Amino acid sequence: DTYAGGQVATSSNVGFLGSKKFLDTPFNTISYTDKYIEDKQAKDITEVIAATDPSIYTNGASGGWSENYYIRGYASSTNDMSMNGLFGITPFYRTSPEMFGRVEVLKGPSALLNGMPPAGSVGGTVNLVTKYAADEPFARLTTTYMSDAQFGGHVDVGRRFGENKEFGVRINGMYRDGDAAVNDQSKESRLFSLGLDWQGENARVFVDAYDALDHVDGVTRGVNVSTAVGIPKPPKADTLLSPDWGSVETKDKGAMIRGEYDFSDQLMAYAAYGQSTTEYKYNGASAGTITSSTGTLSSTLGQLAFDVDKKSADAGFKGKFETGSVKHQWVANATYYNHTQDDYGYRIIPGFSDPVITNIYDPNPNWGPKPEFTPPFLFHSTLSTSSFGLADTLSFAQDKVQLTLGLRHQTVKATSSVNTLPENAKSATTPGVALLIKATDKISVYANYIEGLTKGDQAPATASNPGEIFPPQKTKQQELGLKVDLGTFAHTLSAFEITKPSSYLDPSKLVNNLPTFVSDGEQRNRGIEWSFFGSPIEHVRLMGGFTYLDPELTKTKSGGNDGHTAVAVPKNQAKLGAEWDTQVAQGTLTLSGNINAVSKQYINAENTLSVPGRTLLDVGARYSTKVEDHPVTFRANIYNLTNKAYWAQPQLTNLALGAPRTYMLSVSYDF
Amino acid sequence: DTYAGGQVATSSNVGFLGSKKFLDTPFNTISYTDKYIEDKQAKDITEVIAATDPSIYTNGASGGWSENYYIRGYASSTNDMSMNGLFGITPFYRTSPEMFGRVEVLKGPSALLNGMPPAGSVGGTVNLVTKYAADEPFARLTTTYMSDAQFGGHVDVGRRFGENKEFGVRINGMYRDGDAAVNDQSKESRLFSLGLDWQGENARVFVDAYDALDHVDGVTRGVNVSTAVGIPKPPKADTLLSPDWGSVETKDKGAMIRGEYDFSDQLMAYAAYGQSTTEYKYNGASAGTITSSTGTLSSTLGQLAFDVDKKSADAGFKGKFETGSVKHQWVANATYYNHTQDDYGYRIIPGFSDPVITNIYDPNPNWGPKPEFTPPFLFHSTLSTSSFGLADTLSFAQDKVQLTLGLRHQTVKATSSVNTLPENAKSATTPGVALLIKATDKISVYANYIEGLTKGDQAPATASNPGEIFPPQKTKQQELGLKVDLGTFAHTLSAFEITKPSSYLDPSKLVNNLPTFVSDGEQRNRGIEWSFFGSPIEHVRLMGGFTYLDPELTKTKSGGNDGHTAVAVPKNQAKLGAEWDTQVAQGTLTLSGNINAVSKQYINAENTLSVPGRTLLDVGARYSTKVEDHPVTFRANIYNLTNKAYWAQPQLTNLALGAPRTYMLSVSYDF
Amino acid sequence: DTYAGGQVATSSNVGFLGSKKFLDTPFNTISYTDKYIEDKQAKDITEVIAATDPSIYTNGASGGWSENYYIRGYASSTNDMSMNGLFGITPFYRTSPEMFGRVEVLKGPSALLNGMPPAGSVGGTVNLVTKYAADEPFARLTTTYMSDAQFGGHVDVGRRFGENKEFGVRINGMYRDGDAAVNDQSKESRLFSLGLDWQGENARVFVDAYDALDHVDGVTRGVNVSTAVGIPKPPKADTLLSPDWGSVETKDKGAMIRGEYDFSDQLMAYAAYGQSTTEYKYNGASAGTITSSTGTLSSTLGQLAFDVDKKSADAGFKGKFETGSVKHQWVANATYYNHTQDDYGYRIIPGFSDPVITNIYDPNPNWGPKPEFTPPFLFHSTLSTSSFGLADTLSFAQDKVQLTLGLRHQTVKATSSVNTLPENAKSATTPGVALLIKATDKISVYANYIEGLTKGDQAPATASNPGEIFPPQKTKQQELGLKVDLGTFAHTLSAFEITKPSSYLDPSKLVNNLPTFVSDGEQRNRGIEWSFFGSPIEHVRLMGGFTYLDPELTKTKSGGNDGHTAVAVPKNQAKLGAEWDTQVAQGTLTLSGNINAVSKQYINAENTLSVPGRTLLDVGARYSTKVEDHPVTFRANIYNLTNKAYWAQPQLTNLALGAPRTYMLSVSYDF
Repeated sequence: DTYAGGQVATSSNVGFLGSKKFLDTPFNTISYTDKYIEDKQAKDITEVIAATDPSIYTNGASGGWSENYYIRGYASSTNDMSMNGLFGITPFYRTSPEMFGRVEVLKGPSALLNGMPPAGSVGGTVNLVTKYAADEPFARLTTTYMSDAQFGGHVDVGRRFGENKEFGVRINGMYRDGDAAVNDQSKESRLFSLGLDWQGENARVFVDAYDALDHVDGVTRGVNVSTAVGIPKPPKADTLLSPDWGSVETKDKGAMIRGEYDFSDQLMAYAAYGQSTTEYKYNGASAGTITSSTGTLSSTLGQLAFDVDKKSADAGFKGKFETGSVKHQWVANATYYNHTQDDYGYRIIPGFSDPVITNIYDPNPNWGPKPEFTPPFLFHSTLSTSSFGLADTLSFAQDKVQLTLGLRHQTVKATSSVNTLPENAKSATTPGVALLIKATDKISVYANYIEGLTKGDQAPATASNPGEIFPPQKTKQQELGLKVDLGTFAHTLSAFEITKPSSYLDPSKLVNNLPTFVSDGEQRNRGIEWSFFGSPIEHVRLMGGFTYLDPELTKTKSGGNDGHTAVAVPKNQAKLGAEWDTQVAQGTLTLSGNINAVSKQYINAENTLSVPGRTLLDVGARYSTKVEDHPVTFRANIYNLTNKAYWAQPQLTNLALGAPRTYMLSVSYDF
Repeated sequence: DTYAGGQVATSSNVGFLGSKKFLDTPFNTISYTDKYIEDKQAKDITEVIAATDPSIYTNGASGGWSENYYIRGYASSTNDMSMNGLFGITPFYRTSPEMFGRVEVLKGPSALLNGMPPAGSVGGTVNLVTKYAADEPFARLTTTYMSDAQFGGHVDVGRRFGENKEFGVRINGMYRDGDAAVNDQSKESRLFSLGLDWQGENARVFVDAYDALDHVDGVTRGVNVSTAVGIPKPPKADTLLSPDWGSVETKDKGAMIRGEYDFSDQLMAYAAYGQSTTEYKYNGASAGTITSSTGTLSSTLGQLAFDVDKKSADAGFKGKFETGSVKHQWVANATYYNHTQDDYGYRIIPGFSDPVITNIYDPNPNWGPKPEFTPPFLFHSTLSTSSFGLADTLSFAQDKVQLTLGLRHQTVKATSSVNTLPENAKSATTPGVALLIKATDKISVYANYIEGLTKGDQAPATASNPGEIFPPQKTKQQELGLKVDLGTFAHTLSAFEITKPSSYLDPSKLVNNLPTFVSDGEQRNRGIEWSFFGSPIEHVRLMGGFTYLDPELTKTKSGGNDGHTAVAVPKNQAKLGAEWDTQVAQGTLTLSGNINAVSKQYINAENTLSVPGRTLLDVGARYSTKVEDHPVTFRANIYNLTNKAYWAQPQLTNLALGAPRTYMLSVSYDF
Repeated sequence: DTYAGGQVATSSNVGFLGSKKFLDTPFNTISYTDKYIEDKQAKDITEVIAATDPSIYTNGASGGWSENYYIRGYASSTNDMSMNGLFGITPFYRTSPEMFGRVEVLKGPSALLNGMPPAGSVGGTVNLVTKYAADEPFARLTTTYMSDAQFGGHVDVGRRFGENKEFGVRINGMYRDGDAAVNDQSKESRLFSLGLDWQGENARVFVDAYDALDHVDGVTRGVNVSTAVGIPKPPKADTLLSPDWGSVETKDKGAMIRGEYDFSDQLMAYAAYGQSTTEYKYNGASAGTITSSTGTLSSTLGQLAFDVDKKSADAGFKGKFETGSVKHQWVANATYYNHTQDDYGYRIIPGFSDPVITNIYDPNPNWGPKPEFTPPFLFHSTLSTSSFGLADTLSFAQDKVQLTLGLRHQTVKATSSVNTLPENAKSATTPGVALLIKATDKISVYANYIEGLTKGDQAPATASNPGEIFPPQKTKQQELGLKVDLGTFAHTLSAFEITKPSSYLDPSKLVNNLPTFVSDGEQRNRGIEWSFFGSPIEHVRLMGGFTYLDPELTKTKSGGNDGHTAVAVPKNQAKLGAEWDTQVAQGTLTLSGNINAVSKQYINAENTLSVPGRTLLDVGARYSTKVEDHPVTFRANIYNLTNKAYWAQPQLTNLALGAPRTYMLSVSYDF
């Protein structure tokens, strides 16, 4: 199932259409292997999916309170990742990748395929495929270092049981802690995971469970800027511009079960259920504001905690039949997601309401005393979603022409203990259509129309349409593409247009002489993408590509920012990762390099503040051998080799510094 | 005509004496190949000629408004380079070397050979030999990167035409743009060149034309220091100490034609004609001054633009005959150069006359707003030069003794539309003599006497001799040397004394109670040079040397600085470039290193300010292979790999920082 | 005598017990070869012994006025090294290792074996074994570079003479000079050494002499901190926090002779005599004090010079006898050491009495003018020590059980020309016992009890017991260990407890209503050490280990700091140095890496100030080949490759910055 090079897989999960090969998939998809994850020494999902993919963008900060990435120029929430196709299971804000065999990306919205995930983001879907036991007993220990002083280890063990190895047990354990590459920042991660499976004659069961901890001392919050003051030059890249005493901690625990039942070679049922809990806590700056061009920083302090309990389910049937010369491959499913949440916080900490005044260039800032962590209860909230979907792929000529049609009906309801307005469920129906034509055994041409959904907002009691809750809001994509598999090297070329609506109270629009809450806002992202992966020549691997994006705010409240460029994202990206192997003694030496080049980004929707493009370099070396026939692999990587200091836009604040030059070492041994 | 290693050629153009071999040339000469240029990833001529040559010195700044180098301890102006032996064609201030097959240096003055080039510099002559089409059709594409974010490409394509391939067309095109290695500095270069030739039975014609752009944003101008304040420690090497908004742009366009006609095997005529235009624009600091030992910098702003139209010609006869046992090879020529120029500028920019105050160590200097570029017309100027030269080389004893004798008459006139003083042409006659003895077929001993000319200065209205224009001023060299070609490795050892006059207003010589303008000043440069090139053992290349230079101010105004050491140049240099090849899979891996070690330099003629010596290291790797039988070469270079911060003296200001650690990558493919 | 890998030897000198093998030595011992020394490009003894040994700690500053290291958590003075077993010969404060064949370490105190060395330090003994002529004539030249601009060379030549090569001459000469890796620091070293030997039938003579110079401009003195102000973040690693004009120079000259006479195979005599002189001069800061969290530094200036003339001797007998099945090997000796010293200095320099005020973060501090060096004579002083010792090693059960017993009687007297208090000799008697069991041919278990001695302090005139001189003070060790020699790889596991007394004025213990001077203080170091060396698989070398140390202040003045952790030393260390060889062309390429990880250290005995742990990385490459059958080796090393900035505790002041990233190159050629 692995492509030449061993770092990319040949198939991925296409939502409820299930597993499909590269040349059969009328969507821009990529699937990274666990070998790739270990080769990058990836510490989070971003470090897997953003490194070579020009359609993914991260601000690249070290030690933030979550991962942050865009796909096709739109936010793709960490909340919205799937685990083996099921949403609401994965860690809330950051995921260390040790428990995954594959990390899959499907670019653009996918409501027909996947329904509406909990945060309603539309950029793309990240699907994490868990590890299960291979046939041969397996035990691998890996030790890790990351500068300045973060040490860790990871154990991965598998074995199968029973007369026909019908049972599997796969366990991963990981711990790392210590000072990171940013001053006064330390990063602690912990994971324990279990992947269990039973393979029956007609039936199969897969069970996954994990317990995770993510903790950052000296967490990065980022800083705000104004047009009056402007953006000063970035301090050196290892500067921490949030309180040294600030910290974030997230505990995630999840479990899921999937069953499959083969009625025949033409019909199968499946059911999946899962639950997870998240406990988040944050004590630190709510925002730092740069109040002078000389680097004065005024930081207000805040505290936040929330606890959320999630449950999710997805069940259905898949079948196939041939009528005349036409093959039908169909799927029908029903999905459910529910969460209950409690929020706690201080906007103003009692006794700590004065801002802390520092300077961003000070080598020795005084962040003052740490406020005790005691945020009071604010409100209880719930979210409930359900869907049911149907799709059919009609094919002829041995699958060389494939037309997919489907619909999904989606419902959503939200509640909050402090909302006084009506709370009602709302629904929408979302279609999709895709066409794929195989020009040759190597070339597929495809097109799709598909939507993304986002929970509707609620009009205030003051509106002409008072208290109206909008139905799920449709993001719309059209895409045309071309895929070429030359054998050991593969290309994808695609062009897309995606429109995403937004809602606001508009006093320019009266009904009954009252302001109307409208869904009249729009962002439109047009893009063209050329990407590639594999081995173009023997002993060489290349992954990367080029994108041009036009992310336009086409319609904004009062028209003030109409035609402006969306914030945060660059219009242009070029990424290339290369590896070259040489046989030396009794093993393989690999040298690697990465270049990541982006153009400028706007910091505000007025487009009066921006930060420039930047190009980052990475280099690495790997040595793979056997010691007494035991596989051993040594890895060394330097990220941000030039130690470029740059501003980029995180969530919730205007700017954060990009990660500094970072050294990583690992050694693995197979018992 | 390539020496072992492929990086140095075995002959060069010895002004109007034409092409001569290494062991037949009674001057210290070196010629670099286009292979060497590509191997260094040279971006300008300095990066070719300074890297390994201990008789050439550069201050080594990144993104200056021109190149800056000394030869034998005297300035050698960028204005004074020749193209295929003709002056006034090459780019005015910086030349990217993609259109040249050779870059040739002749060390020391050469007025007999070359006449007086436009800026009257005397250190040495740099001759750029253009590319013409080889017999086999040729196409090479190269992609380039230079840190942080400069990307570019270069196409080189040649083909010959006609039944006997008597016509050739060679085209180069190059573009690169983006952030350089210095903070807030970006470099843009563009070149399009055409090399055309026709080879007849008794005649030959060569045509060359190019269009070039050089543009730097965040141009480095340098800073001034005083004895009262002193020289502070250098900021980190990637600091820009000129306005971040400052920029320079030079557009150069040139064309030349050379024709030769063979009357017989004993007589030939030749003629060369060319023209060029330069359009220069600068908006930035005119100088920074360090006004405190805390690092306070006061930067006055200025603007300059000039447009210059140049024409140039060189025509003559060459012949040979024998008288008894003596062979004669003689040449007679006439040369002409004319330019017209318009200057525009502000010494004091309206609204920007106050200097911008920063600190050299600040990470966030405030350079203020960028002034609009509207410099008014100042004056029209012209420069005209002409010469008539004669030389004969007499050969005795089967060409083992070669005596060259010659003289040249040189005229020069300058005008300015705002000069009120008389304008008159002035002339001088400059002789030369050189003797070469071939001790063996491998060993040559040589001596020369030769001069360099510089336009005479004009006495100011305040002098006893007001408005007097001095004739062209004679720099005088005597040299003794030894050359040894061992086969695949060669040595040169030479010793020289060069005296250069200077003119000034002298209050110690009163005539009618007024100071007299005199041509009494002198600098005397004495030196010893040992250098070498080639392959001293299999799979190794080695090029470099050692120099000692004693650049003394022997006569100065009022005797105040008599016996002091000249500014800017080091007394000691040691340079070594090494390469080592080894077979790796199906290709050749080359590892390279360079060291460049110099001693201290004085910053003022009083010798009360100095900067220390520094040692710079470079490393590189190259991999040459084939992909489907197409030659491919990968190149990686790190210059200033330790990222040493150092001051050195540029033109017009006292100090500028040396270039920081800089990464360069390239990939070439032959079609 | 060399272990697998060539970097460690299989035996070492165990004080007067003489040469013993690894598995026969009931002490934790290691001996490094001259090959290891050249492989590290070690510039001093610290760079040999601390790199991989987790029981040795250095603060790691560049260009201090001496080396500074701890063994088993106690100071081990540079003054206390032996040369071929003799104390008082080696350079006083820093030793460049070019003249040594072996650098041996014995961990923990060793008074029975070694007596009391001149500074009375107890952490361990470093024994430097000089080079003598091998049988085959030898001549090696090595050139060196160290960043930024330090160049040097080293010649090593040997030849033997006489019909049976019974005479040997071995000469080393080394010079290096230039700018080092710290800002405004330059390092000059010089050495000339001679090793002569005569091998007779029943007698042998060895003579050694050397003349050395160590000079640092921009010497690092370190800085003081208070609890009121605290420890600010370290400036960048290449910062010099002492005067740029400050300098230190030490000249050391030494010579020794050793003679042996074999009366029979059961009895031998030996005698060793030596002398040395040291001339020390220091002009610079006496201390800098950090007086604000903004980085304000107040430096007082001082001058010190001292001259010391040393003489030393060690003579005895060794023999063997048997009592039944028990073999006896015994030794008896007498030792002597005397020095005379003159001290000169200013505590307050006339004209320079005001402190110099700088800031630690200033890139351009103003250190003011350099005071002339004229320190006046202060006082004459002397130190005299003598001992007599006896030991027997009883070997039972075919040498599988080896019991060593002995005692030594030690005397010491000090004088000073400005002391008015009484001056009297004092004595002590010190036992030692060690047991070694060879469990197999590969495995040894051992235990020891042994002491270290330090000259007693003298009670001040203010005490109840004024002028009382305490006898030599007993440091006491118990140790248990395990050694395993697997063949080409070896392990040591040891545990120790060492108590060291200290003396102070106790205000709680009144005699005649006055405080009493007592020898009641104690530090107790408990530790566990796991270390290893050799070649665990072909083409790989690995050296390093892990230690846990508990250095507790068990008894302190007034009980104030009882139970606190001792200053300066970390509780945890992990070190690993690895090398990997592969054939490239006609030679061997070695890649090397080192990691050095330590935990936090306390800065004061109150344990209210500390500095964090740090982890340092080093890398290197070596290429060994032949050119025309002459051995040539190229070496490249980068130390502190991440350029980590850290504080650690030097001698006499609270803090000093660790050495920055440092580049080293060398090339050797064998004639």
